Amino acid sequence: RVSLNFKDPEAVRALTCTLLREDFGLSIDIPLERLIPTVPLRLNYIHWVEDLIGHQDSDKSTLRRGIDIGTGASCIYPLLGATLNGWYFLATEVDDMCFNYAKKNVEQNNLSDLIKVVKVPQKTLLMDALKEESEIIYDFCMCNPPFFANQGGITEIMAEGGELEFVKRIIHDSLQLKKRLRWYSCMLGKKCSLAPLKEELRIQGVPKVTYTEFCQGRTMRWALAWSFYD
Ligand SMILES: Nc1ncnc2c1ncn2[C@@H]1O[C@H](CSCC[C@H](N)C(=O)O)[C@@H](O)[C@H]1O
Repeated sequence: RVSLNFKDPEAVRALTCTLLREDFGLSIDIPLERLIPTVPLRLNYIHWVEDLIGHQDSDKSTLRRGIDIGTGASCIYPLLGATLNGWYFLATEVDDMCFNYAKKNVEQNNLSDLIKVVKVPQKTLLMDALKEESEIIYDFCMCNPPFFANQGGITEIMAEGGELEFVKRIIHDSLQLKKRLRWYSCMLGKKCSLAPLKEELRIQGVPKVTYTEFCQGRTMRWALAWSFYD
């Protein structure tokens, strides 16, 4: 009964869920109403974060702490980061369906000690999520941003371009938080998003700026990361 045509979301969901069970021992339940993550592309981003935050010798090994902005119903970045690397995550969500599924997915995989799923107000991002945080420095923030039109026949094109305004909000919050987080990062869907974002960091005098390209056959993605550390 499960479709063999990989253009059908039922086949993409079955493949994601099977891959996670077989390769990572992670059993997840996700709705067809929400974005279905593709594991290879999610892994590329986790590995890029490993490289950014640096390697530790046994004597200097610590618990790494990260924030996932918009964790989705799958809670895919925290589930992978926690399972593969033992990383701690603060995983945020504004969507109620996504929040319930993410919380349930963390519980069914007994990862509540490493992943804290939180429902945040729609107007909030990083600043509010870290309300009066003065005990720890987070190693990273990561984000697969939503496609909001403004926040018609060209609604899709408009929604895709809404990625730029969402990343600009992460940049805005980073200018206030600064060294509270070591690396700020975001995944980009369009190559044309990179140039205006790099320029916005340059004019704001952000000392460290880096970027990469993730490729999974047909699908091409970019990621941008920045830091206030010298
Ligand atoms: N301000 C905000 N804070 C937290 N989550 C937000 C948000 N605005 C939107 N979101 C959520 O961000 C998500 C973007 S889709 C990315 C889902 C997941 N990280 C993946 O890679 O598959 C959506 O689930 C949306 O509800």
